[PDB]
Amino acid sequence: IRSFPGKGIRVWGCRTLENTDNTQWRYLQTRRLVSYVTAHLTQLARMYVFEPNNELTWMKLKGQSYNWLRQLWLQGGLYGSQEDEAFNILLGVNETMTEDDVRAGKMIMKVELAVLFPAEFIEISLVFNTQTEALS
Amino acid sequence: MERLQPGVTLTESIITMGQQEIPSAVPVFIGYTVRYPEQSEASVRIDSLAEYTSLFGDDHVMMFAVRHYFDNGGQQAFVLPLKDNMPSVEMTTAEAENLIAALRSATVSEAIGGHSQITLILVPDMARLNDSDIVSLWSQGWEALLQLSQVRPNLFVLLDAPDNVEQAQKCMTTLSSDYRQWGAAYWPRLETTYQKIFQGTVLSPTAAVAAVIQRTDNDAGVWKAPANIALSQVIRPVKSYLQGSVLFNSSGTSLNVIRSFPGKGIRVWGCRTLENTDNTQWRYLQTRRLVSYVTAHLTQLARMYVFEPNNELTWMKLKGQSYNWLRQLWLQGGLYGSQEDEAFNILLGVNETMTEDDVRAGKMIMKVELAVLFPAEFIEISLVFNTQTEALS
Amino acid sequence: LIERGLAKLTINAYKDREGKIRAGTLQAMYNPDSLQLDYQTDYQQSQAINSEKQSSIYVQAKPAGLSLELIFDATMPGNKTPIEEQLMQLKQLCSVDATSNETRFLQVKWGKMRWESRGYFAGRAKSLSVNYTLFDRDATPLRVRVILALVADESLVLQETEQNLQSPAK
Amino acid sequence: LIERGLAKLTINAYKDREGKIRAGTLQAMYNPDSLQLDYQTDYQQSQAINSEKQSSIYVQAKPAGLSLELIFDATMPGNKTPIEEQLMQLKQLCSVDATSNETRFLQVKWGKMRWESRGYFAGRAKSLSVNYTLFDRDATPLRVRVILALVADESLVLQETEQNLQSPAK
Amino acid sequence: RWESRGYFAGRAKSLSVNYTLFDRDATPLRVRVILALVADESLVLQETEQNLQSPAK
Amino acid sequence: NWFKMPGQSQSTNITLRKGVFPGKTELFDWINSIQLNQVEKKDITISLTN
Amino acid sequence: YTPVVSHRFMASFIFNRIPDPLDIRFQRISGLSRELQVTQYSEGGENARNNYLAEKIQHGTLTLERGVMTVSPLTWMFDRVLSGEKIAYADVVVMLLNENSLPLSSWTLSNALPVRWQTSDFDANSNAILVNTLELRYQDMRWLGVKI
Amino acid sequence: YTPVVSHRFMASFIFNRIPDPLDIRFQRISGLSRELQVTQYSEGGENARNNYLAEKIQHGTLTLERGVMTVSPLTWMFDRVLSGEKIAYADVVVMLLNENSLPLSSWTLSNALPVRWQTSDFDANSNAILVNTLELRYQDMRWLGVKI
Amino acid sequence: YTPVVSHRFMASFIFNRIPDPLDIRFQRISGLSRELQVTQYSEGGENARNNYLAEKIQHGTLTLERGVMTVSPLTWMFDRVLSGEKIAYADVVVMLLNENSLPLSSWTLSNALPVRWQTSDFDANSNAILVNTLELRYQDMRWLGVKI
Amino acid sequence: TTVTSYPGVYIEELNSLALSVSNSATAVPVFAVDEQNQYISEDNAIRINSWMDYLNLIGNFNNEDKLDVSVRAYFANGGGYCYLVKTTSLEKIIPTLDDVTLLVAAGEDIKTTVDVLCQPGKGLFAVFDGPETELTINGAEEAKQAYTATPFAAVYYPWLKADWANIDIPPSAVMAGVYASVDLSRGVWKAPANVALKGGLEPKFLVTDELQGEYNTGRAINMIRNFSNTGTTVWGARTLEDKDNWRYVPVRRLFNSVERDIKRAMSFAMFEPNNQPTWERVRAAISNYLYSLWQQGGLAGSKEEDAYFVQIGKGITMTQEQIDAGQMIVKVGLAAVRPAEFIILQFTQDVE
Repeated sequence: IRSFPGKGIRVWGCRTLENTDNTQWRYLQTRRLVSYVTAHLTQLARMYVFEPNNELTWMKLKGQSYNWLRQLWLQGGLYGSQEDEAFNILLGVNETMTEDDVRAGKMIMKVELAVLFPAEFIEISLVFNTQTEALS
Repeated sequence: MERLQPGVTLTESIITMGQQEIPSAVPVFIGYTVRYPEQSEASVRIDSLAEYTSLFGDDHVMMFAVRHYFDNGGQQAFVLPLKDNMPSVEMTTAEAENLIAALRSATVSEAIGGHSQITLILVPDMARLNDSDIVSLWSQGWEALLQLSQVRPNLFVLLDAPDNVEQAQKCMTTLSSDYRQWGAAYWPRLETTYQKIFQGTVLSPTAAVAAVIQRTDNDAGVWKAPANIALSQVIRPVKSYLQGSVLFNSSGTSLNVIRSFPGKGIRVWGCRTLENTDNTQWRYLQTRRLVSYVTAHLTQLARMYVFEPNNELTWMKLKGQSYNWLRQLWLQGGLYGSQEDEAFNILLGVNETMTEDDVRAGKMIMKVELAVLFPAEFIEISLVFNTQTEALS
Repeated sequence: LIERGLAKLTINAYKDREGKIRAGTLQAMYNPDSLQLDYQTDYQQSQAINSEKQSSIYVQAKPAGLSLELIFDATMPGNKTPIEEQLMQLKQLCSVDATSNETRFLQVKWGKMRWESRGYFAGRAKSLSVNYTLFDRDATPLRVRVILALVADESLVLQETEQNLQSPAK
Repeated sequence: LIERGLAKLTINAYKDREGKIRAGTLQAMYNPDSLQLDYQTDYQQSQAINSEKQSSIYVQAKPAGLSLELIFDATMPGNKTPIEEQLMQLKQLCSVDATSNETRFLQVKWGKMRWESRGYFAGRAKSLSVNYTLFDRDATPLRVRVILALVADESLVLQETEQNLQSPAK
Repeated sequence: RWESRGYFAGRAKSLSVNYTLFDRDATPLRVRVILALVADESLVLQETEQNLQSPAK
Repeated sequence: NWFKMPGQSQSTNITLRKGVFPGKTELFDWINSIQLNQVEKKDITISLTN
Repeated sequence: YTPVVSHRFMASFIFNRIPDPLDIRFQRISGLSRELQVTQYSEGGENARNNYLAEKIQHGTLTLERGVMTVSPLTWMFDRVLSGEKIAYADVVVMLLNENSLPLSSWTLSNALPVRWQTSDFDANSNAILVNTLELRYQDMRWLGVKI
Repeated sequence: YTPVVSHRFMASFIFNRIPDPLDIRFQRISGLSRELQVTQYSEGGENARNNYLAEKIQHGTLTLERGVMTVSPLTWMFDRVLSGEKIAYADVVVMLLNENSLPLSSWTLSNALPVRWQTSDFDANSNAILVNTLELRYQDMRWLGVKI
Repeated sequence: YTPVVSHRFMASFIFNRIPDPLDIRFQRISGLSRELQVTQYSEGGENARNNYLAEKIQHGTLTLERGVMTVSPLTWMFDRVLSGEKIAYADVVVMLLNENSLPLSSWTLSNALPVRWQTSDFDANSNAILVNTLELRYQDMRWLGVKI
Repeated sequence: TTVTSYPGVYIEELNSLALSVSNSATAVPVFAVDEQNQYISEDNAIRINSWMDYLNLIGNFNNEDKLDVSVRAYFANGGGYCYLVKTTSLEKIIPTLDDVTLLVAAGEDIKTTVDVLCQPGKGLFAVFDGPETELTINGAEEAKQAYTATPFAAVYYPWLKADWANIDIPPSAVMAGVYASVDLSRGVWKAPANVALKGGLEPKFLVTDELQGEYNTGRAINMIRNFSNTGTTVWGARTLEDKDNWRYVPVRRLFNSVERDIKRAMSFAMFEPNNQPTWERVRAAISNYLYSLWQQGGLAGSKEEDAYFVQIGKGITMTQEQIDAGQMIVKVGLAAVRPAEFIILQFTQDVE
């Protein structure tokens, strides 16, 4: 927590306790975003527990969660230039689950999602460029 | 100034400029470097000088050609280094043969012919033998270079002319290669503004012309001639302009000259290939580069349906896609026609170009004819007096 | 390129011309559809008894004028900020500042839109036109169509140093 | 929230600017559809022979202007108050008060509509435009479309204390 | 030819940019400028049109 | 000039008739096999014999 | 569940809170539509999805025709308002009917103003019933019951 | 490959992220169109080929009618918004169906605002089902699956 | 000589100079019209014969519908441009066919911008193929071959 | 896999499964498996229906194994269910296995097996790899004769490299995906060259055109190489034999895709009374298969009588001594399409 003159007392740093061996939950906002999309996909997946587990109720789950993750992506939340670069979900009977996991009564949804970086270091370079003025 | 804590810490490392990626004009610099550290590839792509100096050493003649190429406006380039030793301050005749024998070698011919992105080649190290070389040694280097531009379709060679005027006229006449239209020679060596303003370093001219070939490709296309455009970091041609007025020959082989206009800068003056005009069609540099631009963009259309059934259907998909592209090049001011049947014509049928056995052998024969334009290098004023035809109102 | 999200219009009011004191911000609910910038220059034509040469002299370059419209809403289920809160925030930018006895200096900016080589549009509000429609039966307005009209008042210490790089002394 | 009922437009005429004497009220039959508030500020651009800096000074902030239309009716079976009674009540608010030799000060208010941080719109009537249509054959009018145009005249003891909370002495 | 000149020599009297259709990065993708010029021609050109129209000799 | 060309091929529906038999139920389980969009399409060969 | 048929209906009128049970026989009734008016607002960089803003609700217009019959308190109401005497309101209760002549759902149409009244044309050449295409504009509609 | 038929479909509604599985029986659904608006700009000496400039995308309007049934959470939603109580959004999932009642493709219609609601007319002279032509405006459409 | 029939045709697309040979099966194609716009100028004492002044050429709009099939590189192109991702051009080659499946004449439609895309409506009451009425605006047309 | 106790939602993570979509086609690659692999038993052929079913078998993915990077590049491109057979028992299991249309040398040497396995009577078309070292114009006679000259095999030289793998990726992995992705899209008769490679696959060695001019003649070696316009792509459609009957793989692969679908189209004729009404029921079961193949553009020609012919009958093709031996001899002919390998472009300068 730093004291800037003229600018107040400020929080300086958004880091979790972490030893970075290729870790993905390095910043505080990445851990809180990925736990925000678990706790709002469980609220969508709770709505049709005890449903017939056919091919119909997966397309109502693959459709409602794709429509919410795109709604989070179009708020500037998921680091993508197109929607197939930001996130992806898969639910099919030959993609995520086996034939026994349907018999056991479980759905397996595989949500992958990209996140953003917080811009904590800034590096100025200061190069001189009368080389390329190129005689008008 | 705390460099590990989060904040704004300025660095000395130079990051790259946003490249524009001009596809049809990109050079190689094949020369001796001092470092040679790259161990993965054959010929590597550089973007800036500060990237080059970390990657190929410092203080050599090939660096000042790259440094002058990035000043005139070029933005991407390849460097294929020669693996031998860097020469002395002056080139001995025992060592100058070691360069031209390395230019005929397949070690540098496979790196150019395998990469298929380069559209023109150049040696900035040929002007290193301009002092104490001894005339035919220059022609032995040009015949090596023009042969090197035959390994694959789209290649051109910008090449240095000797500064001595008697040596230039002899190497123009006694060249005698059958591939002369792929080259172009720019005569005087430029005295750039790099040290050793008082004694500026004398430099090859072709490193600056490859940037203005790339610069006129960005805006006015390949069909525009690269002459009459200003050069950035040069003080003067080291030879006078009036001394080289015998280098241009309208009937023989003409050599491009670099002129100094007062108030208007140092300019390239002349867009001619090495050519002896016996009804030749590849006389100007822009005609050779336009017709090789429409081969290397019709092969990209004809590659898309190799291994297709070779019936009457897949010819009309080839006669339609190439007619639609050549018309798109004609409506940019590229092909000299008042109507589209005057500019170009293509034919593909089974009774027009190919025989019945060439379908059985599995080949298509497309016949593309195309007209080109002329560069307006001479202008003739007539000045006639015309109160004869005022005709009493 | 990096991300995909809406940049929204923000109007920052400053008490001074240079941009040092801050008076408050206002982010737009929905962005304007169109932005119209109008420039104008006055030329007077020189009259002379002797000659008939057509030569018009330069008198003055009138400042730029940006004209944007906004809409504010509270009917929809997505938005819950009331329009009394936002229209009080907007009129406090087109307002006579009691510190300096003038109006405040606005800086409209959004995204990568350069307003002819400035990241912001520095200027003050020349007009403002609220058009309330569709009230609730509690008489809270649920739709408001503001039309802003600004005129360019740029800082002087910025314009002092553009003249020096264009025509230097040495 | 608490209840569900129409808030209706009321115009209270005061004889003085501060709002202490009352001159009479008028509640609207049907509310206006739309309310248009128009602000305006005058800026003069400084001309100078030496420099070419674009800098427009501040001259005056013109007062606000509210423009609403009303309708009065007696055709329908629900309403029975005659329009001669209501148009006499409305013209007595846009009227030269014989006590103060000026017009009267109106305060338009309805519901939770803040007119940019005031619960009322204090100002006097600048125009008034009655458009009688659809008379009975007794020549009693049964439809009347008034267009009011007000201009803002706010109290001075309110505006004295907004300057002190914005720029205090200590 | 702009009535016997290859160019239209003059200065800009007005200019009216009308931005429409921004990206959501707020980069504009369509702009409709309206230029209004007024003719300011050179004087050494107009000095010699009078001499060929009404010569001294 | 009265040009005549044959155009579109017209549809074919054949009608083949059979008495019912006490155990054999063969034509019904073909008209019962159809759910919404597809049947198991077969091919018919008719041939005059010895 | 299972849908209902559209040829059992009765419509009774309420003249100044006095019901009118003589006039329930009608040939057809227009079917009651209401619509929320919508202003589309396109904005800014969002040029890939629309954005619709709600507005006031626009109720339909109720037409209902019957064969011309003996004069009734319904006909004396339309003749009173369309001869310029009195502009009065009348509430309409339109209900579906069951098989046992019980109502399924009813629409109450408060303060319906009688707008127009049109008979069919006479013609000597064809045989048809003279009908009374009479059309009235309501200002609110309150659906009531089961099976809407 | 081979085309599909257009008489197996179901449409389910999502009222505030709570699904509505009671209201999947519909007579017809309008078919989903979207259109890129185009401003043609003709210019200069190019008077032999057009030049079209893209603009915002204009989504269609989804109409869907059903026989009138017992009152349901779909009907309580339209009646709530078209009586001026609450302007609320509802997401629609329209899917094709296979022979085994599996979905081929589904269209998710995010934030669809219920615009209008119209019943068929009563008439004593003809026998037909009372239908509910109810039409709602969506602001985005995200196609999902195989066989679009 | 003798005329040709209008029920053999194929249309192939060119996505960024990469041909698309999966999508040649179409139900119908709109037929290609172009029109020279004409300004009539009547003048002076010449009031017995018209005088037409030429103007720019106005090309038609190409509509083409197909049964809805498995998702293809054609469908991924329209979905990419009508979801606001990328405004890209696609060249269309529409050709007639002979009896031996040889092309008679072909129309190359350079830089055709995909404008709209509309499916047929679902309805439970009638049996028909779901079609994809998809319509795209081209900016030049270069007829090529024999028998135009 | 987590055990389930309470009815609800479980938020358990599983990093980097590298998940691919399940695909359905008709091309079934027998994958040769090196003997040092542990999750295979010999004299057994396990079946892999999707990438999740292989990943269920091995547990977790590592880029060291020559098989693990092989089946990822297969399911990234074409998919379809594949049979993982160990090499030392591959000669017993492939004649056992039905649904075998192409035998993939994953990263192993099968040249001794294909000589006894691939026969004219069978229905296989093996594919194996070129050398993993660089080969030049000078070594064109040495590595060309390292393979046999059977017309039932194709060789792809440049081994692949990908960003997700460490060992080089053998090209018969991806070329079984390409054979299964092209047969679904363009049919069997189109050449499996001139198609892109998905999954981020890149060739190890750059190939020139003057290098490929020597490996296309005789015992041809097809090659993949990247171009400026599209990226990496397959650039060969020649089998090993250089006679005009079986020179191109689309000819050999169509005749192999015909026979596997004729012999299941008229498999009803087994143990039927061998007289004349069995024969015309056989010639009609073939003829409206070949007509349905004719209309899709699979055969060359313009009529149905230049396209194919089915001729059976007593004395036409079978003798009387062939009747009481229990033999029905059927003669069927086809006329497939040949691809256009070369396109030459003649550049006149003077337009008439």
